[PDB]
Amino acid sequence: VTLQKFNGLTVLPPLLTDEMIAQYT
Amino acid sequence: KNKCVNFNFNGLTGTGVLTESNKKFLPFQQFGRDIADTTDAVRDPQTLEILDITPCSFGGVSVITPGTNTSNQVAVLYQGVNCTEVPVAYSTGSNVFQTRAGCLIGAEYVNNSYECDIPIGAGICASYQT
Amino acid sequence: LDPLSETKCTLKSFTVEKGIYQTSNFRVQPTESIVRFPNITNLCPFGE
Amino acid sequence: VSMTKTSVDCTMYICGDSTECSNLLLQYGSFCTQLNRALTGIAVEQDKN
Amino acid sequence: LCFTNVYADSFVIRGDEVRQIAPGQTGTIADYNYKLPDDFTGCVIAWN
Amino acid sequence: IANQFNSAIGKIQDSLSSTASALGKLQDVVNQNAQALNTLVKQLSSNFGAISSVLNDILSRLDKVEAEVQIDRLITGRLQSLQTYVTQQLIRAAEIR
Amino acid sequence: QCVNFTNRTQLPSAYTNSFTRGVYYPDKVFRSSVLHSTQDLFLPFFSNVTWFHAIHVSGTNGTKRFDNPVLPFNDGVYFASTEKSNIIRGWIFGTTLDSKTQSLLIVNNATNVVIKVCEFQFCNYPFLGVYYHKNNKSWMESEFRVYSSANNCTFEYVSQPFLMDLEGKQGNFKNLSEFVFKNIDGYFKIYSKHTPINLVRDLPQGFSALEPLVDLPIGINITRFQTLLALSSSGWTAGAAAYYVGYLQPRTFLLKYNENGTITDAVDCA
Ligand SMILES: *[C@@H]1O[C@H](CO)[C@@H](O[C@@H]2O[C@H](CO)[C@@H](O)[C@H](O)[C@H]2NC(C)=O)[C@H](O)[C@H]1NC(C)=O
Ligand SMILES: *[C@@H]1O[C@H](CO)[C@@H](O[C@@H]2O[C@H](CO)[C@@H](O)[C@H](O)[C@H]2NC(C)=O)[C@H](O)[C@H]1NC(C)=O
Ligand SMILES: *[C@@H]1O[C@H](CO)[C@@H](O[C@@H]2O[C@H](CO)[C@@H](O)[C@H](O)[C@H]2NC(C)=O)[C@H](O)[C@H]1NC(C)=O
Ligand SMILES: *[C@@H]1O[C@H](CO)[C@@H](O[C@@H]2O[C@H](CO)[C@@H](O)[C@H](O)[C@H]2NC(C)=O)[C@H](O)[C@H]1NC(C)=O
Ligand SMILES: *[C@@H]1O[C@H](CO)[C@@H](O[C@@H]2O[C@H](CO)[C@@H](O)[C@H](O)[C@H]2NC(C)=O)[C@H](O)[C@H]1NC(C)=O
Ligand SMILES: *[C@@H]1O[C@H](CO)[C@@H](O)[C@H](O)[C@H]1NC(C)=O
Ligand SMILES: *[C@@H]1O[C@H](CO)[C@@H](O)[C@H](O)[C@H]1NC(C)=O
Ligand SMILES: *[C@@H]1O[C@H](CO)[C@@H](O)[C@H](O)[C@H]1NC(C)=O
Ligand SMILES: *[C@@H]1O[C@H](CO)[C@@H](O)[C@H](O)[C@H]1NC(C)=O
Ligand SMILES: *[C@@H]1O[C@H](CO)[C@@H](O)[C@H](O)[C@H]1NC(C)=O
Ligand SMILES: *[C@@H]1O[C@H](CO)[C@@H](O)[C@H](O)[C@H]1NC(C)=O
Repeated sequence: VTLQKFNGLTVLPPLLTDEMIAQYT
Repeated sequence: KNKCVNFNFNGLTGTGVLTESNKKFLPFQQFGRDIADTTDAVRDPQTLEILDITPCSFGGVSVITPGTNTSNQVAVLYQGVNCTEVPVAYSTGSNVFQTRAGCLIGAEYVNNSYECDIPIGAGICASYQT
Repeated sequence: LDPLSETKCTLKSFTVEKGIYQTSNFRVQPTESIVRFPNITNLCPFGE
Repeated sequence: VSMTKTSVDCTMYICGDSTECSNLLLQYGSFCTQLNRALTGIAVEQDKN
Repeated sequence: LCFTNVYADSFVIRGDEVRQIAPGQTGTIADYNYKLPDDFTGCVIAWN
Repeated sequence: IANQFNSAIGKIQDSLSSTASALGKLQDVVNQNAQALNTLVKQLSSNFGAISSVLNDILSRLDKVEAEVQIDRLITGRLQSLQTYVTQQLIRAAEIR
Repeated sequence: QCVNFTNRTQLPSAYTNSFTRGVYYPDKVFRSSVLHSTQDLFLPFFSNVTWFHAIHVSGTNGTKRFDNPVLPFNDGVYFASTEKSNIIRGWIFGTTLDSKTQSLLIVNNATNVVIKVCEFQFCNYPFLGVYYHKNNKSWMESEFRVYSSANNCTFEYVSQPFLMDLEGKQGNFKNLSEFVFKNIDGYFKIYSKHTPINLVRDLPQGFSALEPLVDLPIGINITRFQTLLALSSSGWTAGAAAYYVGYLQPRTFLLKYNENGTITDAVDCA
């Protein structure tokens, strides 16, 4: 999987980091 | 340079931080355009150098609260804001902690992992305790 | 008055439950104005 | 499972750095909040999923 | 229709200046000696 | 049974290097959320029948009356652009749900 | 200094494909490693541009056939010359071209560019001409037969001076020059290029963009145009050059900008 600021558009972080998802996995 | 300002360049009115670009423009060009077709850089018409334009730092303000049925004490998150920019505005600090989510103010960072209570984001949560 | 009042006003309630609640966005204010234009060169011939 | 959380300053998007555009935007009232409640509703759910 | 408070502003001007008396305008009259509000409510009455 | 299992998991690694379409569902979700933000940004460039898209081109040359006419098209068009993006993102959120 | 020649030098005109020539930077804006869709007056890809060739006088002692005709100018023009010896030295543009109203003169004399907008009474072949090597070991302009009058000049410009010469050699046909001319809402615009080549016959197949060179607020109706060829009332010698003309059209183009923000490739959406 291969993956705006000044227009008021903002990307919020997920609650579980990709480390926490590695832990649950 | 390196300050948030209301600019005008040859009639290009706008607002943001100005900065010295590494981008080279060929001699006939005067504005720099991002993929979005939005302006992102400009040439200085007096000392012909290319300048990056960057937004004046901004973000949501979220208030983290226990119930009013519990307390008046609250914490504030400035979402995606770097702590070094909130002194401009609680800018006394005394309790300030910087995270992937932005700058959190009025909350005490504690190494002890508890169960999540109020979700802040980026692995962080908050709660009301002794 | 304070961030707590700002949430009471955002929620239109004198008591606010537990949680995290959004309020009006923070934004660094423009410190000064700046104007950049070409060097003034060819004046109209008023000496004539 | 999820998608990117997105949140928007409806004022900065419509009217960035203009008080005039802000005062004209007030003529439409609560629509900016209605949008932000909806994008917040999406964004919160992405954690739940 | 009925009104809460009412005023007559009375004055003499040049026939050409009547335009500057409209709301949201500019020129030496509008700028420096008689301004109407943007939310102005009333009637402008003018005659030679 | 173990040798088949061990060989099969090897084929998962080999396959995921090989095919570009494999993760296609996830990539299509990223591509749609990205396309919609870039679409929403590009709508800022549209005139909506105003004399300019740039707010201060309208304000700098006009009075409070003619500016209100012109700016009220841009407010109409841009609010219609957000109500579009948020409708798409709500509908798209139900697919992700 | 305004006398013409009797014989009607008007004669031929050929057809060829402008394959992917006449692309130009549409706006003064940097974009990089990115593709952009734009609509403007562009020269259509593979379109039938006209070749004003100069046929070799196999039978005869000099330039009998030697035309510079009035051509229409609608949506703006793409013009290109294959030209050793600096033969193409300007253009006339406007409506009537007879002093009944205004017109534009563009000239590159041996010393500077000049651009001027007046009710010119243009000579029936407007041109320039030179004295060559004449004891000084220098080249010096002397002939300037372009108009008998220039009554009302509402715009005038001359560049800072330069010393024009032809110097340095390779024997094959060596230089492609290209110009785009547009008139937009009272502003005339010139975009141009020069690039090295080695080719015998046709408009070189390949790709380069034209840079904007100059913009002028002239306001006039350009309906039509003419060029200007170069060398005291009759008898003269002319050197060899040939040129191509096409008319732009309003067409959507997709442009590739490389990392350096230079137009590297293009696609015509039609
Ligand atoms: C505008 O004018 C100034 C001259 O007054 C130019 O800046 C000078 O640049 C030279 C050459 O590097 C320096 O030695 C001088 O110290 C500069 N002068 C000043 C007052 O700073 C400037 O380049 C001109 N603008 C343009 C577009 O050329
Ligand atoms: C907030 O901004 C500051 C700069 O104002 C960042 O501090 C820099 O961090 C890098 C990486 O550690 C260092 O190389 C620089 O020397 C630091 N700059 C200064 C002036 O100290 C800081 O990393 C930023 N924090 C966040 C969370 O974005
Ligand atoms: C070019 O000019 C020459 C001379 O002016 C023309 O030749 C003359 O043509 C007329 C009509 O045929 C004869 O009466 C003359 O005797 C010719 N001159 C001589 C001395 O032979 C020629 O016809 C012109 N050609 C064109 C295409 O205009
Ligand atoms: C090229 O054209 C220019 C423009 O007409 C000529 O410049 C003029 O030259 C005369 C004689 O020296 C001067 O009196 C004028 O004042 C000049 N005009 C300007 C605007 O500078 C130039 O001399 C021409 N060069 C040649 C070789 O013909
Ligand atoms: C964009 O232009 C630059 C400058 O011409 C190119 O960078 C040059 O590349 C050569 C070959 O490696 C080096 O010898 C030069 O020193 C480079 N210039 C600089 C200033 O570093 C670059 O290759 C061009 N990019 C493309 C895609 O054509
Ligand atoms: C809320 O706090 C008040 C005192 O401020 C108390 O009377 C009440 O019982 C509390 N209710 C709950 C639901 O905790
Ligand atoms: C928590 O541990 C970190 C190291 O991981 C240390 O820097 C910090 O001082 C500790 N905090 C407390 C309150 O002990
Ligand atoms: C160019 O168009 C003309 C019509 O003006 C036609 O007669 C000629 O055959 C065409 N040539 C080419 C190469 O398309
Ligand atoms: C040589 O140049 C001078 C001016 O520099 C000119 O007056 C003279 O006529 C020139 N001579 C020839 C033979 O061209
Ligand atoms: C243009 O020329 C005509 C005829 O000579 C004259 O009547 C008119 O005043 C001139 N206008 C200007 C601006 O020189
Ligand atoms: C150009 O043509 C239009 C249409 O006739 C006319 O209004 C305008 O005045 C003309 N300008 C010139 C300089 O010919």
